[PDB]
Amino acid sequence: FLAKVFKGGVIAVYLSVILVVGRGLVRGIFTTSPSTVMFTELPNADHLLKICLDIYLVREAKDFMLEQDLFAKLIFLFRSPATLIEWTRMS
Amino acid sequence: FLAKVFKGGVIAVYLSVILVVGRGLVRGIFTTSPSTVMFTELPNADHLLKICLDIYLVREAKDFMLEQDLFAKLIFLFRSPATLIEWTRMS
Amino acid sequence: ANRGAVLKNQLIEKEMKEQNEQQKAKFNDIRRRTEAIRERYQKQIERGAAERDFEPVTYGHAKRAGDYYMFKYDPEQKSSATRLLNAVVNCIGAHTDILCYFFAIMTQVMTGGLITLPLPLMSLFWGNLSNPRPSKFFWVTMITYTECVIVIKFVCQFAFMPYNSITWRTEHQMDPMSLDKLFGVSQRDSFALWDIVLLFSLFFHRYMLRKLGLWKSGPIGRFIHQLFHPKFRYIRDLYPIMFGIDVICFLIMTFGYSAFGEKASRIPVTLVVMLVGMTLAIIIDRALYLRKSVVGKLIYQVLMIAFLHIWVFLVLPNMTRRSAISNHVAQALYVIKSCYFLVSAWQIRNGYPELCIGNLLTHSYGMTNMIAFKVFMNIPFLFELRTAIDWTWTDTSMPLFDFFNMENFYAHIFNIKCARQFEAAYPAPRGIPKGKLVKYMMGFPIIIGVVIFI
Amino acid sequence: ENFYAHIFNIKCARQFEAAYPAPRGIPKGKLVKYMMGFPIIIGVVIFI
Amino acid sequence: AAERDFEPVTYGHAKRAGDYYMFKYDPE
Repeated sequence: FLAKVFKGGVIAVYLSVILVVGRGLVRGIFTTSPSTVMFTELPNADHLLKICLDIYLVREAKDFMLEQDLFAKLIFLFRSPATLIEWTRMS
Repeated sequence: FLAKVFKGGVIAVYLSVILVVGRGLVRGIFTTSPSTVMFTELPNADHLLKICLDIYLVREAKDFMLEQDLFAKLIFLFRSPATLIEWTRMS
Repeated sequence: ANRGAVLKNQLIEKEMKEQNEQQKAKFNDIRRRTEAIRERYQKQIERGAAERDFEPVTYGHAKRAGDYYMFKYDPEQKSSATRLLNAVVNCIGAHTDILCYFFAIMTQVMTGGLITLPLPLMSLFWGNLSNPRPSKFFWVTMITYTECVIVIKFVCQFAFMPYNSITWRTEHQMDPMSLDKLFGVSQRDSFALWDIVLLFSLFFHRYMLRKLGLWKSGPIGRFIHQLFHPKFRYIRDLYPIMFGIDVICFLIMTFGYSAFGEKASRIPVTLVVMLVGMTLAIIIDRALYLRKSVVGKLIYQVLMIAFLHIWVFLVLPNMTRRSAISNHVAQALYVIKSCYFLVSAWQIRNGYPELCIGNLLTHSYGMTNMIAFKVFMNIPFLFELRTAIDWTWTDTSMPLFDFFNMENFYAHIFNIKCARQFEAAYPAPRGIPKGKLVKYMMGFPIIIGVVIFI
Repeated sequence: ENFYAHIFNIKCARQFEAAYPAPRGIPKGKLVKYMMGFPIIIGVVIFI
Repeated sequence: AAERDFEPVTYGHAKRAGDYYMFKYDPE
């Protein structure tokens, strides 16, 4: 079944798929951008996990008034990096 | 026209295209990275819009000397997050 | 000593009693915890009342009310084999009731027809849903119908029946809806065993209840009232078991496709239509569990079981042109779904728990939880569907995209916490250079895989 | 140009949010949830 | 020495010991 239009054919699609797999799949999951490292390298996530569990609990307890306030608190914590690093300090 | 090489064929490309569409297209517009929320959740963009309109106006008025300074001001505003949140405060 | 069982009743009303106490605690802590944080908030707005600007009125202004002031505080005889034997004996003794139902289901599966069908119908309609220990007449009527069906099968298994002759069997060996096959009685040249097993298990259950001493206006309304309002009830959550069962049901459903067809190379449109029906059933079950609707779940179970029985035992052989006996894939499908029906009926009978959870993937922070969460997130079109069904069938105070953002934030935080816990579990040396063996068996696989892929 | 695009999009979203007020912490109604949830699930199932 | 918290023992605690105190000097 050879000679299936071998005019720069299967080799081109092979190179294209190799390039797209190398650039998109393995590269993205293998290394991290310098913007991400500031979020990934938190030394202690106990406080953030406690806040998220607390907002889940207050949502469950049918107290939607405080859920919005806790979400705003989390948004502000994730916005300002100084407050994030201060809040994430170990012990 | 069946049996068009059904040796793990059409199902493989179908799974691959489903996976690539799910990972790339829908997921990206579906959720947001924690790095992006720092910029998307500005409560008041009036000042930034005014600065950009002013730099457009000064470029139109043939005053390229101040356009570079305004661009530097915008770059510094987008660099430091504390100045950004301070400048973006409501009212 | 037949009296000596009624004393058990007292410990029963003690058992629920103590768990009721836990329920009280499981409430009281919440009624403190919530108000506790409220007090903290009441402190913060009092501390920085001269710094905040603007008053949050709308929800958009509420999301963006964060400021520095609210963060200005510090965050602070005896053998193991004997034990297993005793456990399994106790489990069998306490679960003969469901063992009999399983045996009836199996003897329906491998004696397919309209002669045994009343046994699964009664088992999965009357006794299974009967909250207060189904009465004696229930067992007696399955007894009577059991000897009736076995005697009928034996007398119809004689050789002078017209359908038992060789010529008739040869002429009607490929028709999936023949008279004998429809009635459920045929040659059965191998053996008939599981009917005997079911009958003897049912007699053993009768003997066990006799030893225990429980053998001795609008009846349907009374039954419904007893089912909905039991004087004794427990609090258990079994939704993950149902999810596992119906996911493996989906897996065996989609992996075996030729069994539901027949050339037979073309995949029929019926396959995809039933497949979409199964997906809709999964979504409906999730919605009913999330909304805590007992009546809706009961109606859904009744309609689903009736539809499945009619479908499998009437119309599937019509499409597939194969006998129901020789359709082992459908047999396993029916057995698994019947087990799911048993679990769901148990859940309906014992009611719904008052307190749910966030997800059964974040209660513990270990390697297993990390792997399960990673594989759950990596597969596409799974996180999105669940995160939409949440906020589609639950009450919150945030829009859809905000719910998505909150779920993503929780996922990231849980992943970081679990990674930190794993790192703490396995200590690292004090700046000692990495060993050669770990470097070797973490470096060679990567290079080998890359070269192989290229 | 990219910065102006982002800023204009944020401003227009803020203006749209201000145009349609939101309730004071009231839980979302059932109807908006229904015709914002069913279309997404139906579309996802159809796509799959 | 009066500002730092915790003592780095394992590798994870050493990699994330960054604080402001050691950046309080001119680069030249």
